[PDB]
Amino acid sequence: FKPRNYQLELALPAMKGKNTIICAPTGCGKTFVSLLICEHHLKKFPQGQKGKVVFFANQIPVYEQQKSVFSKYFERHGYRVTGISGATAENVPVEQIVENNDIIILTPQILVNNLKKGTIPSLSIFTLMIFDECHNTSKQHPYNMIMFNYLDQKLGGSSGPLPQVIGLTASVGVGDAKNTDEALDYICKLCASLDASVIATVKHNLEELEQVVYKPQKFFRKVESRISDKFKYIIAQLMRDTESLAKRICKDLREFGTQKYEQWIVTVQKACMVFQMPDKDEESRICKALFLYTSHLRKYNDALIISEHARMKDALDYLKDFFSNVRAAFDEIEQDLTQRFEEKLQELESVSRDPSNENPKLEDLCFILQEEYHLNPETITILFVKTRALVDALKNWIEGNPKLSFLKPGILTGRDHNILIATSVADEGIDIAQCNLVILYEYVGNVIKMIQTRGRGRARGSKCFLLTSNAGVIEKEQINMYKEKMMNDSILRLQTWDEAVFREKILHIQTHEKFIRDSQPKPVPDKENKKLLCRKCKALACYTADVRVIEECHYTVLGDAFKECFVSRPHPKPKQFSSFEKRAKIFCARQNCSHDWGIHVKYKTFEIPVIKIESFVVEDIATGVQTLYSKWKDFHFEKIPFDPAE
Amino acid sequence: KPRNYQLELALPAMKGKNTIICAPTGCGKTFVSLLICEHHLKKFPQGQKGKVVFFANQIPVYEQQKSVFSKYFERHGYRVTGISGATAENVPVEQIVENNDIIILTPQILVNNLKKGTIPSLSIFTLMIFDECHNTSKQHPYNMIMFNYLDQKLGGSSGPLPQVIGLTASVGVGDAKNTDEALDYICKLCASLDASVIATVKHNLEELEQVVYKPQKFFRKVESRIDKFKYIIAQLMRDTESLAKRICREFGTQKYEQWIVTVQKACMVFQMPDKDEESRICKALFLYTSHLRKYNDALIISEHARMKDALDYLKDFFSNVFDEIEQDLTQRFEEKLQELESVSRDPSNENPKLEDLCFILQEEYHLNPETITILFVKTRALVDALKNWIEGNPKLSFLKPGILTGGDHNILIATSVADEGIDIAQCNLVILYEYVGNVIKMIQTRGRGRARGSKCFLLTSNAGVIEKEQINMYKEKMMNDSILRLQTWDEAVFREKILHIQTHEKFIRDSQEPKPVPDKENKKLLCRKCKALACYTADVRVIEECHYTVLGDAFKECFVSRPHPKPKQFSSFEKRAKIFCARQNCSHDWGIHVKYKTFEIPVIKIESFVVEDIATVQTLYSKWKDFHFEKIPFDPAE
Amino acid sequence: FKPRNYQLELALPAMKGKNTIICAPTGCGKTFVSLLICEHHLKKFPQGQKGKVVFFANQIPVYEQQKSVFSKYFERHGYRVTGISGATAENVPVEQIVENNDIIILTPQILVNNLKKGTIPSLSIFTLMIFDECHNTSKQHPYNMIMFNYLDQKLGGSSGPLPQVIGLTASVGVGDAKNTDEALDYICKLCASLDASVIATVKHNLEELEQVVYKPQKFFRKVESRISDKFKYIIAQLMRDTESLAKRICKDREFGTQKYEQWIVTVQKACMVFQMPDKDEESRICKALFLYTSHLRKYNDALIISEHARMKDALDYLKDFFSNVRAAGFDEIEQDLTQRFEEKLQELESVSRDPSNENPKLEDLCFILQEEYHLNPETITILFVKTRALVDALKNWIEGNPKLSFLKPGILTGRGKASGDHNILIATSVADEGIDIAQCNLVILYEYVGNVIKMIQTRGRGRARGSKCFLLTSNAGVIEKEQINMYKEKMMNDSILRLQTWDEAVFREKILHIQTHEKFIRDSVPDKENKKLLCRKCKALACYTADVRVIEECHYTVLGDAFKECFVSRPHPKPKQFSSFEKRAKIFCARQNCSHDWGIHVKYKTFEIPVIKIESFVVEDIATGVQTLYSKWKDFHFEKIPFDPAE
RNA sequence: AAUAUAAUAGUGAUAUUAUAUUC
RNA sequence: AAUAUAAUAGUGAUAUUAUAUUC
Ligand SMILES: *O[C@H]1[C@@H](O)[C@H](n2cnc3c(=O)[nH]c(N)nc32)O[C@@H]1COP(=O)(O)OP(=O)(O)OP(=O)(O)O
Ligand SMILES: *O[C@H]1[C@@H](O)[C@H](n2cnc3c(=O)[nH]c(N)nc32)O[C@@H]1COP(=O)(O)OP(=O)(O)OP(=O)(O)O
Ligand SMILES: [Mg+2]
Ligand SMILES: [Mg+2]
Ligand SMILES: [Mg+2]
Ligand SMILES: [Mg+2]
Ligand SMILES: [Zn+2]
Ligand SMILES: [Zn+2]
Ligand SMILES: [Zn+2]
Repeated sequence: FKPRNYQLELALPAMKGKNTIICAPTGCGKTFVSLLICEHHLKKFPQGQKGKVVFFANQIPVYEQQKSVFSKYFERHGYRVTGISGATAENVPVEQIVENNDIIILTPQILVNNLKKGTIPSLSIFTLMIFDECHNTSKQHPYNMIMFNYLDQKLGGSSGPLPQVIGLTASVGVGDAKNTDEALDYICKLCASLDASVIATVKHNLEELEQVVYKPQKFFRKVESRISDKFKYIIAQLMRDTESLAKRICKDLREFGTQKYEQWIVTVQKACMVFQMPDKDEESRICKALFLYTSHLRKYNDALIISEHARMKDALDYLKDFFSNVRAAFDEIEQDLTQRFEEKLQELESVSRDPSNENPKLEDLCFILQEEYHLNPETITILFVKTRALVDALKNWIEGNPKLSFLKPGILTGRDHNILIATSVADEGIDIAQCNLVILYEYVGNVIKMIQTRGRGRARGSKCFLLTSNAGVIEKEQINMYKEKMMNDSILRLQTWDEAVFREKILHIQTHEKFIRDSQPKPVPDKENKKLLCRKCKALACYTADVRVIEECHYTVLGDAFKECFVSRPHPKPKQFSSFEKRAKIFCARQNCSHDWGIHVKYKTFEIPVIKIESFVVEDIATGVQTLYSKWKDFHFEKIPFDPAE
Repeated sequence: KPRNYQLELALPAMKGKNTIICAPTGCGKTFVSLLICEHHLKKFPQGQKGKVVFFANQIPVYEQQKSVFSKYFERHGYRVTGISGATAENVPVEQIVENNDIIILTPQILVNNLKKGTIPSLSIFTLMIFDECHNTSKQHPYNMIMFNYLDQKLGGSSGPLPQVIGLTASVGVGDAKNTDEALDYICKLCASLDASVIATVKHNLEELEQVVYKPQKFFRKVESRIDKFKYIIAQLMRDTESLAKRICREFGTQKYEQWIVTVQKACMVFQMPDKDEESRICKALFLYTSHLRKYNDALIISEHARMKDALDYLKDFFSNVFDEIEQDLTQRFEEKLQELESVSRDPSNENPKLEDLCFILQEEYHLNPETITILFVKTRALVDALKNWIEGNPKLSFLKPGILTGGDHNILIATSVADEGIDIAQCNLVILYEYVGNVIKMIQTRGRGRARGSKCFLLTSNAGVIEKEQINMYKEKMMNDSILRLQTWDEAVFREKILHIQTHEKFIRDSQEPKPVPDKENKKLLCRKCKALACYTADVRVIEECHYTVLGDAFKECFVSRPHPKPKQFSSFEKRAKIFCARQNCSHDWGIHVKYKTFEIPVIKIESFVVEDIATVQTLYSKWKDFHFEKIPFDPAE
Repeated sequence: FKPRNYQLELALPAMKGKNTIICAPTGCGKTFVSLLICEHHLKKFPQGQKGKVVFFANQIPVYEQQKSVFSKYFERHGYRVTGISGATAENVPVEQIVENNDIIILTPQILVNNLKKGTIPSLSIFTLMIFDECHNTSKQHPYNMIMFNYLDQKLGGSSGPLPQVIGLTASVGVGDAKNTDEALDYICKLCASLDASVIATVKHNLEELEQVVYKPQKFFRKVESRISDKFKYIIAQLMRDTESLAKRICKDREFGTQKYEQWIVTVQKACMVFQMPDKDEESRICKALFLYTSHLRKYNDALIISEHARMKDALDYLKDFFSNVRAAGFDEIEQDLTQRFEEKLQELESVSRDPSNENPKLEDLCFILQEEYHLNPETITILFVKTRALVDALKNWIEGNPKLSFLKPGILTGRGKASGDHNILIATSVADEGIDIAQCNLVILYEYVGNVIKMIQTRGRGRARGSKCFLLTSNAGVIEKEQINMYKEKMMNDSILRLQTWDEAVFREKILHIQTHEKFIRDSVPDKENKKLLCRKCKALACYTADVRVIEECHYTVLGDAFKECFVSRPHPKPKQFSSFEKRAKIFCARQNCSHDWGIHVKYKTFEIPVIKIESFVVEDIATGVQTLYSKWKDFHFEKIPFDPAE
């Protein structure tokens, strides 16, 4: 092929064998850079020797793409390309697969798990490592675990040969740094994490690069929240009523429609779970009632937020679908609350259909769309929003707007079209259709994602609007821009340093961090038998004596006493994780409780339930004390390993 | 030598089309003008010759352009001349224009000469070039010239008209809230210059982008200081207001400034059967409102700068004054005095804005010690304030500040610069301190940042300023898109629309033209401060329809002459002295003393006088044009 | 994914575990059929068992395509996909690579070689085999070798489990059959070769299939040969004068035909064995004769080229030839011949610059292109010709023609010795279906003679409704060949539809019979005295058979520093790595700038060694003196000493 | 080096050339 | 003396102030 000069320039520090973090704008063709570095690396070895390259892709789509491209590129040169992902990782000779292939594409967790398991004895088997989106190397992220192994081998007493390390990123990030010095420290710490002595950027060839990747012009639209809202009043009345019904069965202990009230109502929901009675099949009644109350309050709050960021109709549809899910499941207070909702449904719908009441944010958004599509009818737009509810909401709003009829919206979420509505995309991901219009709707993110989003605006004349009713959002974007300045300046300063000095600084950052990392014990396990009841209906589910732990992670149940406590519905999203294969979802079997207990999976020969401690209440039969645990790791008792021999 | 995009910009003009040339500041528009003029002059046959006039709105640009054109076209058979305010008097401008091929002018010369009748028609020029043509609008001299032009075009004069070439970095969208309105405004501007073509760099854009780089803009939002100082001055405002209230909407805002000015007006129109008693009731209220005003300004300065700057402002004010109620006011000021001073030097209380500014300067100069910085502030008071602040800050010791108002210097503090102006030594750092301006000035300030890597910060605690700047950016988008649309139109249809707009505007312009009958009742001018008898309206003679003088030995009594702080020669006059009231150290500013021809005469402004009259009452007039009486022409015979 | 009904219909017999030959039109999307069959095959097994699929792609582009598609598709299902091609086949644990992967894409030669070595012990390791373009399974083709192994295991007493066999083709072919019954025999024999009991075709869903793949209309253009050859009139004089020069030294049929080519080749081979007591004189006259016959051959080629194309193209062919000759060096004979050619050059270029002489075939072709592009300017054309010389010829003819200016020609050939802007693609031929290229709504066959299979396969370029295919020829036989090929297609479809009606059991019995018969048929002294290897051109001593060593029972090298003085070398124009060898340079005869091609120079393991072909040499027995010529090293019979690194 | 297809010569095993592919 | 820009007040013409320029 025909590489651009800045690509050769970026690859040059790596082709000289130096561990290198390559920092270049999104969409500059880093793929061919990787191909160049890899080709040169593999061809440099004499006849009696051969190298082994490992490419780390953090996402399955990137995994498949890179595997495909590398395979098509290097097959002719006599280099075997393969890959190992979560799907193909089980019951396979991973060591042999690594050994028998020259280029191997991995998702990092495979290498982490296989290093920890011992199947891959050392990283010395690889002569080269490439980290895609290498800014992810930090904290507990798998990249950083791999690099922990690397640095432990390097700084350790007996150290074999180590692979060259090449990172790839659009932005290294400054962290929380408030000034260029702190930024410099963050960047140096990142370089220390990847053992990189060189940061490669485009300097000599800048004009060529700027003819390829163009920087989109960014505008900030500051609008105001709706002052016309009568919907919030009614829904607030409902919230007060339900609060009173919760205040009926309890005694005592800030604003409606905010995050703070969400925290409050969640914590309260937790509080109602620890309350106990001496006659406890009234507990099944009371705590279930309180659970339903707090849940409905939560949903109402969510509706208020949705109405704040979108149409009132979207909030009413949210609630309607919610109460639709309440039915087709005949509860208790549920019919009561449903009726109470239908009381105000007519008034609410009367308010939602009033054109005078419409959201000014959507008005301004519609304005932007209208103008830009009037000037350029061929415009491809991408619209980022915070939550999936907003995705569906703006989908329906665009489809239901006569003004926007020129739009043909589409959906992009987690787990033909003019405009694509999405939540967020981790890092760069696979290149999609170029968008000359990017709209950030109440969006807040870091500097890295800011720089990465520009990659959708690569063409000249691309535009990016940030639309919000909050000033904090805007100034967050601005401090992110300043952060970008600090980043570039700190990098430019580092590049002026002597390579040896930087190597040593990196060395002591590594050594210090390793001392700290080795400095960081074993908690005393309690053998007292507990009871696991339901967080909703407080019904007896398990005893901790019946609970076994599989692979130091998952928890299952043995006794047949549990088989009468649960029902099962076919899993909405069946998938196989590790050695487990998801089959069904598990719910409480008592009196339509239908609380989510966990999943039902196929493990080897056995088919067993797996439960989450997040879904249950802990009962100490000795002290009668009830407590709540978020993660199984925070629950300290005696966990008996799963034994197939029983 | 020529860069392609300059040829591209000059092409529509070279084809004889009236053209608005729109390109980024500092792309070398001068050579574009040179190309256009050269081709225009050399295109004529043997029996004919061209005459080009170049309008520069500012004297530095005037001199620069005159010099460059002179050096360039002397080689060829074309004579280059120029006429500015200094050389415009007692010279046959008609012959000067007639005897030269290229004439560089400040627009007021051509306006005045068109009215005077010395230049009968614009038909004498075959080419006109407006520098910073975005200024052609409203009552600006450019627009006056173009009013003459359009008056000839739409009329039955049927004389030949000059090709019109405008030059600007931004045409502006005006007040437009959307792309359609922007399109309307731009079409009206094209109509004002009678231009059928907007020339911008398109084919060669990538060549233009390696010359002029767009500096990165950051926005710094801080918070206001949290203020015992303000709390102290508040009572001075209150009790001074009580002193005013004894003889007869909050503090620190320009609203209160409006308030105090329009209080002072009413204090000037108060009247009484006696004479003396009002003289110093009005003197008292005058000084009360004045000192109140100065206190207000002091609070504002304390908000935008150090407390020491405000204290120095007040101290200088009280130093410039004396008596008795000045002694009272001063004494009351000396009571708080210190607690002012003691609060001021408390490091605790420092302005966060200045802290953030100092941070910015610190970082940028730490990374690049060779940095050149330019700092824009709203008022001269802030210029001096930040001057002393920079020179008085240990952290800023690397800074060697300088002053630019209306190497040896690392940072240059300025107020504002009209349009692009003459080229300066360019700053890789531009800081806008509480700056609010339009889209045009925004684009023009980029000219200081042409080098790659230049940065521009906008520092404010107001947060409405930020919104203003960003909607200005959106305005730029609207501008470029509207232009991009106009460029796609068919030229004929566009010329038709332009014609319609021209006729429309001329109809409205002719619709607005009054002239009330002059009141012959003899009037009386009093000093606005001390209400002293100053003049009779029958002593006032008018010189050249503009300047008003006074006769009689009686008026020579009433005013004192002091040498002018800034002597300057305007028109046929010469500023020498300054005129003040002679009463009881009132010394209100009445006007100036000038030398006109062989005469030494006083010139007064109606703005400093109040018009009382005998039969009936008083009124105030800001300008002489608003004051209607019988105005007797100045006769050299006394 | 949303599979079409006929794809499920085609995949259904295979999903039932039946060995199946899948016969469907080219471009119906057979890849999805393969994906369905493989997915079902892999997901059918219980927990304690797992399947292993092997896919056979005959060409590297298809190899990479299929590997990519299968990898992208089956990764999410938990099945590892890999491949082994010629490039990656060396110095790798093939057995482990096969064992550790669920789906393996392979070029058949890899499997044949690995079975022959014994690295892969049995075909029992695969539960499913898929042959792409399975009509190639016959004779000595690698597919058929694999199936020889398969059937040897089936008919033997090994009693090991065998994989399900699924073939894929657009046409099974009738072979040489003159009638339907014989066609039935051929098809049955093919089914016996693939051990297939079922032939799957689209029947119920045909109405759906015909809305995807459309049959292009075929037109037959029969034109006239050019009426008068001035060019051949004068060049027959150069052939006559050259064979008269040959007629001086000899002491011992139509021009412009293949008969003359055969004759001049046999003559050239006859001149190499002539011997004299004086060996240097012998070398002189043998070089002379070789050169004469060579120039004769080139002239003949020119005649043919100008028969099928412009006379300018033939003239330029000869000019290119003599350019190369001039580049070779100054030989007395070559200088002479070139001189006599240059004498007639003026007259010649005089005769092809005339517009009057343009051949009727190119005129008719020009008419076709003109009309079709007049009706549809967006037309994409593909032009098939027999030889690469004609590819260059028509390539230059198109852009050298003012009327054809709307055409943007392109070149498609082999490697060896709509939205884009190429409107027309000139090509020689493409093996089987190959990777799908841009759809051509115009297909021009210029003097093309194929078989029924290639005819059916070329329709895949015409899938769109309204596609057209012209057959333009002056021979008048070609028409008949294509027609009888159409009849062959009818015979094929009819015989297939007849076979589908049989009871499957009976068919299995007939198949077993044929297989056993074929196995019965299939199961049915070297000279030790030294020989000399002489140059076929200059008769110079190159090697002795005692110095020749045989590597891997295939390639032949030479030992000793003596041979290093007999040849020169220049870097290989097309460097290529075959097997364990890496091509470096070409070796030529070093004596008096003979420059005859002896072979190649390669890197084998640690060694840098020459490899020679017996085709370029003459074998002289030291004892008898008798000189002989040999086809390939296989037919040369002497005791061949294996290459020993320790020697 | 092997393989396939096509034309030509031969009754045919084959042979020559052309074309393509693979190792 | 004229003019332009910006902020504030007014629904607007305008008005005040700030800044800059020109004759
Ligand atoms: O005898 C042959 C053979 O030993 C060796 N050879 C050349 N190419 C190959 C190949 O692709 N595969 C195998 N197994 N063996 C090969 O070369 C000898 C003959 O040399 P050539 O002059 O014919 O080879 P060359 O490269 O010059 O021509 P070509 O291979 O392009 O056709
Ligand atoms: O009414 C004005 C006018 O008659 C005269 N005047 C002063 N400067 C100019 C000038 O630049 N151009 C013209 N045409 N006329 C001028 O003075 C009268 C007002 O006197 P001021 O006190 O306001 O002017 P002064 O010089 O004292 O102050 P400043 O103008 O520099 O700020
Ligand atoms: Mg990169
Ligand atoms: Mg090697
Ligand atoms: Mg992890
Ligand atoms: Mg202006
Ligand atoms: Zn329950
Ligand atoms: Zn006075
Ligand atoms: Zn030789």
